[PDB]
Amino acid sequence: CTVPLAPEPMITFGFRSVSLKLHPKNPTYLITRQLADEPHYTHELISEPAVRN
Amino acid sequence: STEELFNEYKLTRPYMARCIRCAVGSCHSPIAIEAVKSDGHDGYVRLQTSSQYGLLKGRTMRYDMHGTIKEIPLHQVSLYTSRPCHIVDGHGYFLLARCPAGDSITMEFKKDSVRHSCSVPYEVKFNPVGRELYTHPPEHGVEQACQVYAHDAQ
Amino acid sequence: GLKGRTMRYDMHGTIKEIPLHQVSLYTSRPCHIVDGHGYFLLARCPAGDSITMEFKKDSVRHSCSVPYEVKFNPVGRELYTHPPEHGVEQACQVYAHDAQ
Amino acid sequence: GAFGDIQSRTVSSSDLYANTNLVLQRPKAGAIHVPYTQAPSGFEQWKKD
Amino acid sequence: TTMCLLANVTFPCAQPPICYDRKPAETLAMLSVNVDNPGYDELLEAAVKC
Repeated sequence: CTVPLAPEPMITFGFRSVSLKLHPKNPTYLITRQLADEPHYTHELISEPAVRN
Repeated sequence: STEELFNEYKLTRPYMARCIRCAVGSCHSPIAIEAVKSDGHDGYVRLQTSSQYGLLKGRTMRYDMHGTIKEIPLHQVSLYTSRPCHIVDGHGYFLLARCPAGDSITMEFKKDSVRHSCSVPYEVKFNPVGRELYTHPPEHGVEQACQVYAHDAQ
Repeated sequence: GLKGRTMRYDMHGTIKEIPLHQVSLYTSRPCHIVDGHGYFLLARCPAGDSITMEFKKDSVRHSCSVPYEVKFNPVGRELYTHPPEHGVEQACQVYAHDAQ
Repeated sequence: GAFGDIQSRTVSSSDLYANTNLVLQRPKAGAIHVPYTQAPSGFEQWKKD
Repeated sequence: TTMCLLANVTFPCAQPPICYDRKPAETLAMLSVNVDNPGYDELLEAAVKC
């Protein structure tokens, strides 16, 4: 099945920080996790333009 | 090779069952609906009706009408959940449509001046693939694995 | 109803008629006309924001949309959109199909 | 995705500034079309805000 | 190998003695008894056609 493809996020870098400007066309899951012993994952449904630091 | 698959519904007949929402009220319908299975992704449902499809003859519905089994072509049969659907194929008691989501399913055909219908309160649902929740499938994008109803009657 | 199932409309002063099964209306999804008597039609409809009654006499399509809310009212303490195949019977109040 | 992703100096300037995050994608096997992905219009999102 | 039944007859399931186009009710009553069967698909496909 053909699935859509969200716009490219606009990644801004800082000292030990990543910002993300996210303009979705239709609602889209952003799933983050750290690569350590505590992953601290974040399953979020973003439907609007939103900045995630 | 399709006829050895098909020949088992020669053993059977259509029948008249009870539909609670006919064209006027509650009646006994030639096209009563047993189940609507929509567990695949891109909007393909699988009706099971009180009629038969394909009897060989190409795109036709076969239905019982007070004893005397009749038939009509399959482009004369329309159905809709909320928007109008699109019939793909039929084989025996089963039909493969392509419906959008909605909280009921209505099948109807039209005779010379008599309109027949059946509406049942069965939730028809749409299922995206992957982590973007589209309502209509797109025009382009990355290819992904899915699980849809097969078109053939194998 | 003026003949069994027909509708009788004015057309620029002169009066015409068609059979009632060529009149269609819909709120959000299509409706089903039950009967009619005089100026009053009886239908069966899902909920919507408006009603568009339409027919087509020649290759000229007549319509009228008015922004009147149609609402579907369930009976009982359990809220449905299409009535079930089975259950129990409670006292309800619907428009009477006759004309008395 | 914000206000002023399209910037024309006057109404009939014939020189516009476009920063719309347009990215081209690969077409489907057996299809002649141009697929693309871009951030949606910021004038519409500004009208929504 | 699996032998089906119509009477006290262990006939080969791929070659039944009757077909539906010549016997309307006898083939249905033939398939009535061999329902619980690993070899029902073969008897099915050989039972409608000849």
